[PDB]
Amino acid sequence: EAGITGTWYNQLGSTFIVTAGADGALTGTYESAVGNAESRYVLTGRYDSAPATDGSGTALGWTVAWKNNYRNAHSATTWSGQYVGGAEARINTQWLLTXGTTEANAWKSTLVGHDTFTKVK
Amino acid sequence: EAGITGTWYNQLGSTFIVTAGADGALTGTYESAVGNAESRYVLTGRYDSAPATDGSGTALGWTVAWKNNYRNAHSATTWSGQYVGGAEARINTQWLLTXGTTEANAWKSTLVGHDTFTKVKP
Ligand SMILES: O=C(O)CCCC[C@@H]1SC[C@@H]2NC(=O)N[C@@H]21
Ligand SMILES: O=C(O)CCCC[C@@H]1SC[C@@H]2NC(=O)N[C@@H]21
Repeated sequence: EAGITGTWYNQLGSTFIVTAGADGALTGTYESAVGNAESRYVLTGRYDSAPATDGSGTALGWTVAWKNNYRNAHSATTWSGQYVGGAEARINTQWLLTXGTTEANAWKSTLVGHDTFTKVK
Repeated sequence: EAGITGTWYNQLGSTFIVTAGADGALTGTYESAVGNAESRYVLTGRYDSAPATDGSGTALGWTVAWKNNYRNAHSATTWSGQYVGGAEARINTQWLLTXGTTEANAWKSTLVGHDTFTKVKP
């Protein structure tokens, strides 16, 4: 899926590089502009490979665990969202970032936010 | 890693079958007991393959897009959470289910909830 496949940036200046496979897979790398992160992290996810043709977005999501060969934040973010095609293509998401915690600190394990991604072209 | 790998069930009786690669990959299938869903769906995700040394949980997350050979709900769920090992291992998660919508209806595109998984068969 050519629509989704490519390089994307969000409002924070973070970079998402993705390939959308015919079987519904998302694969690529994510670089965050912020937080306890440096360089590129592996991402994996899924997308609706037979969307409605109806002026609806394409549902998708992906996960980054924030461990690479440079740093380990002991945390993972999932972005859940939809892809909106056309000339000014966007991925509108909400996200959940969970950090590994003790049982006593589990109530404060999870941040929530929203990122909007613009495709670079 | 052996602890996350296995067959889990949540409070709804959904079945989450997963394998944790040495490297950080999660790969498996998900069968939901509820919603616009039947049979198994492909899932992939990631987890911290070197968790902290202080008895913290293991951060992890995965996605399912709700299309398989039977059905397509035009929606995707991501679970974000942590694995907590020991005697009664648990994966405690919060999730976001986004349905494809018009931009008009984008405000009402995303459900949020919370699932807890154990390896006890319903
Ligand atoms: O600090 C961490 O634990 C890891 C980096 C987190 C960066 C987050 S993920 C959601 C939000 N979107 C971004 O592009 N960066 C932040
Ligand atoms: O109805 C849909 O669009 C697809 C199925 C959604 C099932 C959800 S995912 C979150 C929650 N946890 C489950 O095990 N089932 C529901």
